[PDB]
Amino acid sequence: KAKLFKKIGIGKFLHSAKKF
Repeated sequence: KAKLFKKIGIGKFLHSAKKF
């Protein structure tokens, strides 16, 4: 089940993940 292709600004977001 994977339906969420509606965002492209998660790039820099993935960087905040490396911070936590």
